[PDB]
Amino acid sequence: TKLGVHSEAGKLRKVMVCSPGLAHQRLTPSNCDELLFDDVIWVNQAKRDHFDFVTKMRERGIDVLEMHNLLTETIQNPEALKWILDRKITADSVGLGLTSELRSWLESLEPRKLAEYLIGGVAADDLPASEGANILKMYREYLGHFLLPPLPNTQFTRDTTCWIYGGVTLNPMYWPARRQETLLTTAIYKFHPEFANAEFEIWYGDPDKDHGSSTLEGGDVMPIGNGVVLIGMGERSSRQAIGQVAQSLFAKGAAERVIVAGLPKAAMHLDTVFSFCDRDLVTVFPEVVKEIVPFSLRPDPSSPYGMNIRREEKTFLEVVAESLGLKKLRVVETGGNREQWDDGNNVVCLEPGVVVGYDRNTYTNTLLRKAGVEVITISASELGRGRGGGHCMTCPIVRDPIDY
Amino acid sequence: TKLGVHSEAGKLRKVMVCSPGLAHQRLTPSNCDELLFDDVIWVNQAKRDHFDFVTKMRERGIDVLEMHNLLTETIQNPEALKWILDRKITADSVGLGLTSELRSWLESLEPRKLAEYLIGGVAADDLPASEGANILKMYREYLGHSSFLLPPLPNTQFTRDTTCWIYGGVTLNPMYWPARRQETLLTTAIYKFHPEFANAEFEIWYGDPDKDHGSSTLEGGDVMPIGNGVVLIGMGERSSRQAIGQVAQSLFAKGAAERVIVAGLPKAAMHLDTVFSFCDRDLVTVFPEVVKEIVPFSLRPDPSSPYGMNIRREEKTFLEVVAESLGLKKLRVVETGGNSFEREQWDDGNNVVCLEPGVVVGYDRNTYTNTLLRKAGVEVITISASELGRGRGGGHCMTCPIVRDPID
Amino acid sequence: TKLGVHSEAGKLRKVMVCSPGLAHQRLTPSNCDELLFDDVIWVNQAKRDHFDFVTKMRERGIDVLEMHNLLTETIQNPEALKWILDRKITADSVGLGLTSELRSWLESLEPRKLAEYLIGGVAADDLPASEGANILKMYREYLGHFLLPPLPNTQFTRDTTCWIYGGVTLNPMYWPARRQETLLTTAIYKFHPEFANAEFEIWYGDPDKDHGSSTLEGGDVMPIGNGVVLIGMGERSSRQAIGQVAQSLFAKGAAERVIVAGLPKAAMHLDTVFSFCDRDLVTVFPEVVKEIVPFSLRPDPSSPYGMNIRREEKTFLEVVAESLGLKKLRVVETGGNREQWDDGNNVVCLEPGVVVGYDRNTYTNTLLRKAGVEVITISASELGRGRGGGHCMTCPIVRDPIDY
Amino acid sequence: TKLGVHSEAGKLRKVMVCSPGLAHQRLTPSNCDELLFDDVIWVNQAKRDHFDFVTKMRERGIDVLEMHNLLTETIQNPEALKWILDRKITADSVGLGLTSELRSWLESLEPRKLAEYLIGGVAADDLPASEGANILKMYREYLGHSSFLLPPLPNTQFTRDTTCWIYGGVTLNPMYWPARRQETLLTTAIYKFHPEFANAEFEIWYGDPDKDHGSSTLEGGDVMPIGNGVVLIGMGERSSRQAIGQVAQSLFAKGAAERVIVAGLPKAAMHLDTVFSFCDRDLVTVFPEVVKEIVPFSLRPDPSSPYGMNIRREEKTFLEVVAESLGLKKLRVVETGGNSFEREQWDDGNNVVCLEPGVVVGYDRNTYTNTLLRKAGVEVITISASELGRGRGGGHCMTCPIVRDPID
Repeated sequence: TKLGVHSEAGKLRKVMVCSPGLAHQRLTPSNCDELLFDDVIWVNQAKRDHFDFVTKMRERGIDVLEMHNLLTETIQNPEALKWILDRKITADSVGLGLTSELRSWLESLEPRKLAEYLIGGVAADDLPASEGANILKMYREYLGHFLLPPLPNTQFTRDTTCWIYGGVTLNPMYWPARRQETLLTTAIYKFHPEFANAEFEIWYGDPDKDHGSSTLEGGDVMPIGNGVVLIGMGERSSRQAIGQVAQSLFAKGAAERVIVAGLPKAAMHLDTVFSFCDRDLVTVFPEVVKEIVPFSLRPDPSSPYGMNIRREEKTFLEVVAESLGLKKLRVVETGGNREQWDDGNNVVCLEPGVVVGYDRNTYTNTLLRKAGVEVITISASELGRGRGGGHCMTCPIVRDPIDY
Repeated sequence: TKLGVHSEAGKLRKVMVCSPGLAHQRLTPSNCDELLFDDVIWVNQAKRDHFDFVTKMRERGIDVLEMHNLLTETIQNPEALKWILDRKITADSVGLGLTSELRSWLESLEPRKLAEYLIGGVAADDLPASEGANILKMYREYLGHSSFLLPPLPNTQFTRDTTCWIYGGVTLNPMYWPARRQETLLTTAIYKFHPEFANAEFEIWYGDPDKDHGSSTLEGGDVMPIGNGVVLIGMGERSSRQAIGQVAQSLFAKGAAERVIVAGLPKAAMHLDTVFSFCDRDLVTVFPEVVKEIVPFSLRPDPSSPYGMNIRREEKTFLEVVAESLGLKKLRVVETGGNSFEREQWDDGNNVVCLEPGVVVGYDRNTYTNTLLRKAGVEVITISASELGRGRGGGHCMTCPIVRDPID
Repeated sequence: TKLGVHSEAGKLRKVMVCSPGLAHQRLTPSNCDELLFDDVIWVNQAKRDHFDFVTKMRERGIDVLEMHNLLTETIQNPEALKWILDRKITADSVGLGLTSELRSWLESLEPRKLAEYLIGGVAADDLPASEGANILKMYREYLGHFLLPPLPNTQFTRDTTCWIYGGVTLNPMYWPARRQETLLTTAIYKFHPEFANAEFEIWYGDPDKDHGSSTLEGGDVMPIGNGVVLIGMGERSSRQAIGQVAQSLFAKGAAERVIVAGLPKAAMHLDTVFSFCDRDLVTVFPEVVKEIVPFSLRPDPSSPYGMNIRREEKTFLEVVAESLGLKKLRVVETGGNREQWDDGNNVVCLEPGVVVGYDRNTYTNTLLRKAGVEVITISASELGRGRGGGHCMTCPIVRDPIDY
Repeated sequence: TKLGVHSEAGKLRKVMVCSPGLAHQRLTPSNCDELLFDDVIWVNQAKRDHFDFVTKMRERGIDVLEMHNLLTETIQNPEALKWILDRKITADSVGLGLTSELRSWLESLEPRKLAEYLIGGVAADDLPASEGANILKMYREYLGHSSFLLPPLPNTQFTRDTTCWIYGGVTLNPMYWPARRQETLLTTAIYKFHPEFANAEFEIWYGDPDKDHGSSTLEGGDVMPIGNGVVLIGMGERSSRQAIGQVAQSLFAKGAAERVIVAGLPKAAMHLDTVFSFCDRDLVTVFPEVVKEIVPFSLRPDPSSPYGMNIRREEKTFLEVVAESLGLKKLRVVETGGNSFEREQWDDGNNVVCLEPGVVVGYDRNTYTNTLLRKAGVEVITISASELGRGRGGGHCMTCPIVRDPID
């Protein structure tokens, strides 16, 4: 069937993931912050753990797309490579004296190796002996100063693109360095076979424009069903983006309502404090969720900009309940800073009441089980060494609707 | 005389500064960091000190242009306002439901008031009452969201940051923080439509507000046309190799320079003018800790190269290199800053701005360095640092030389 | 009359202050944090500003005691010097190979110079040529590593000792390095003429004991009158200290009630968010004060520990109002992160409606004036370059009561 | 055999470790920092890995003492419990209105449970209901105050920190953070009343829980009795000259050492064992960046001195000095850590604990360093670092050698 995500809990048929790899190999305690990644991880173990995650979904018949594979195949079309390289390798990003050598060398590589470098970055050392490479090597040695920076956050495929019903967003990331990730995913959606001939809409976003203060991040976006879309507004998703995203969905009739979850204020996305596990069940970080201010945004013909907004009176949990035609949501609280502390938010639902979470979250997983949910677990030693879990590491593409 | 800056110590004939103002009135201990500014300052007092600074240069014959004055004049030209608002007010910057009412209110303001708002930002409260404006207030009240439709630009006070005149050409610098590009947009509008500039002859070496410069960044404090065909450019956290190379290549292309000395700063973000400053023909202040570690690189034009230049690491200290580049046996050097060290109190006397050889404007508080500067032969005019130097300020950061005579 | 502080707004007759000096001269951007001081200041200007502050109170007949003078005179009694030096110079603080030279040299100095070193610290460089001094000089040069550390916070005389009615507390400071300040002030209260023969009680504290988790800081303590004492409980004043302080005051009948202002949670003392200006007027940082939880602590004969505690129902501002027999307090709000922002809290009251504040706080000072208060101002360029104002820089010793 | 540690690589005969436990169950992202611990760990898994660590040493004949076991045994002695509670429960530490009920509840517990609480802390909730306990809950609820009557001591896991056996004598270290002195109090109680110790012969070189040590601080990770009469002691943010001098003077007074090499760490707090570790007679791991900058100082006893010792800065590298002090031409060296640098992934293999010459216990994750250690001749037994090494851990920090044979 047609590409599209119709809820948070419906049967998952196709999802995109990206395994840890070269990017993470380039991590050092000293370059972590600038690479916008929490810490250094045991790469090979992380790979085995991500593989076990991938294997567990596949064994239940889910089609799991891995970003490195998709990129490797996209890149085999001369036009797609050209499209990425034209944007990725310029004087402004690489430098005058390196664009030509860097591109010639990249272009000579085998498909899979080239894809690993596009995601894992390129160091002066990878280049064949050259003056340019040499000057860079000097700045590193003499000044402590990558031609192409590694993109360790690709592992979190939820961040950069969002499938909302019969369409996708190409999210204008908060940190400029992360726009490199949205660039490669866009190349995939543009040129790859799984996408090029498939019907779907591009609701918002474009790697070729600036967006300025308009920013959107995957963790904040959820098409919950019933023509509704939840979008968290906080440190990473701005009102400027959300409005344009809503106007676009409305203009095409793709949605009836967009519920803006206003987060109070440490950057956090909606999915790190709120997640679905079943038709009427959710985990929650009580501390934030009870302070969320819900705003309803609806299509309005008598308005210049074509929509109107209303702050909702009830709590966010009541607003979401009613929007799904539910009397109330069953809620499992987690996080908070009872053997020990744990934060079981951010699990990824495979189908109603079937979830994948982390092994460490024993208390919370026990509550989810007691609440009727089957919890499949994977190791978090390296994958969840910092932020995000299953939800963060998956980008749903085809997920069936649920109901009223 | 033709626009252009030909040294660091020559006679300053014309300069741009910008007085602290509405932008600073909006500072708060909690929005400080996000507005890239060190701390809340007493604005009315800052203004009085800024005016004393301006008055002390003007009194000496120097033409001193106030950015607020220039901008108020500029925006009286309809095409220039439009050019500015087309780029500053959009659905991406302001939101779909605020663009028209905000643009209409601005265009209905008196020139002076309009210019104060362009530099000082616009809060939801400043608009005439309305639906769109009420929701922003609600975001600020119920969520604690910043209420600025148009963010304030308190850093405008440091006119040195966004544009550098290098020998009769200027650079419209691509700042490190995207927010600060809003300053360059306004300074560029002035250089473009204002009488003092639109009709003058000069080159635009590098830069452009309509383009995204990616990883190519350049900040004023790092640029120094020391003369004798040479240009010093610091390379550290704020000025990247990617920018420096294109600036040089552009300068070489028109023969405006013979050499670019890349001052390689090791590693807290700091510009060259923050640890190194000229006071006279052969005299400089220095923060030893950083300077003794700067790695120098000579960048010269070279026809036998695909990209037109060559680069050579220098084996002698950065100080010996600057010396040799200016035809001197040795630079006289005054040490300052230290965070450790002989003397009554710690102080940092770097960043004075030179008015003429041996005449400098400095801060009243740096009593030690100021007297070591006097003993070394310099007349030091002082201004109050209580508010202006409440952080990384300095007379050098607060001035953008437009016309400065050469030396020798 | 007898030493003692009977309110926050009564006529101030005797106060102790301490001018900026050698301690501040030893400040560098790199040693500020470890010296527990906010920033480097223009010492000579700070001195002129502190002098202008001192002069303004004296001109209104207030007896202003300056710590350097008191110390200089105390130190002229052989027994007082010995008492301080025995505690200040030990193997554990100075090192085995330096105690003897350091003490001999200090002991040879003239009274005033010796007092300046006891407060301003001693550097290896001040010592006469020696091997010891030399090894220290080596560690500084070769390793970036003061014999006696400077005490730049002495300028804030309110921090270390508190006069509560007919007695004083010798506060067990939070940061161990600051206990050096309480040591010198205790020597003054013990041996100096102004204190040695004066009648007063030592309610709590002792520089010769440990106190562990018991900590108290001046900014949190206020004897407001009517037998009541307000004591803020937050990051710097602990329940362990407050209880012992209350039990002592009760045991001597020095107070009828102690109102614990419970501060929510960046360390803050009560006086930085709450201050008196007149019999019924106070400035306030609304953000904190409205969240303060008031607890009343009273003498109770039927209890093992001799007191009982009750959380109060009403706001803290209503609780304080009633405890003074006032219908309500008039309140001037300030701070908050209207030309510009300012935080006018922490002014020091000289008499009802007569206050000393900082020149920069124009908005707030204007409100205080409109509220009937005469505001004398001093420069804050260096004195209030960071925390505290007039209140923080004064330690009241004799202040008359006010009324019902 | 007599208690005492005579080298870093000799055969380990007896060691103390402490398993993660209740203390860690109380960790939270917001109380982490205040409890001086890097992050929240999965406690049950940490315990399983700790046990694998313990089991791997025991299986080799090593007597491994578990601090929880030792403490449970100790407190069965009435005089030892009293000694401990007299010092741990007071009006200053717990508050006037909680001392008696808290002391009574503790004394009513079963030994094992009591010991878990002494190391793991006590929350208001653990007490039988009462007035005093309810007010603490109220402080925690209405004010967000920590609810710990007795703070937890998650750092107990690093038995290396609080006490060092140096040649048949031990140091009861005065920690940098006052909170951590509560660990030393408990370890001292064990060394004092426990059978394995009360009756053994050994010296107490330095330290004492009943005294305030002012600015004199010493941390385990900095101490290393490398043998041949020599002792290495790192001097940086955690071990001060004031302590080091008295430790040396005490060692010299009884002739337990001929020399103390002060390893001067430049300048993030770090102990010597964190950047430098022995693996064999002549082999050490090293974090170059720090090691190449350590300034060595030799401290020898000297009768012609008022304070009994002399100090001399060494002109050769710290590595050449350690070499010469052990009768070697050169130490074989394996580099690790770097935060920059040739190899598949970054790792830091410092802090392995040696069981015998060339036999070491390390972490599974440090694959690069581990194989460079094997190529250099070392058998590397590995344990899981997911929870235990979730920060500054390491096998060396997790062991407090009691009996270790000399080498040569």
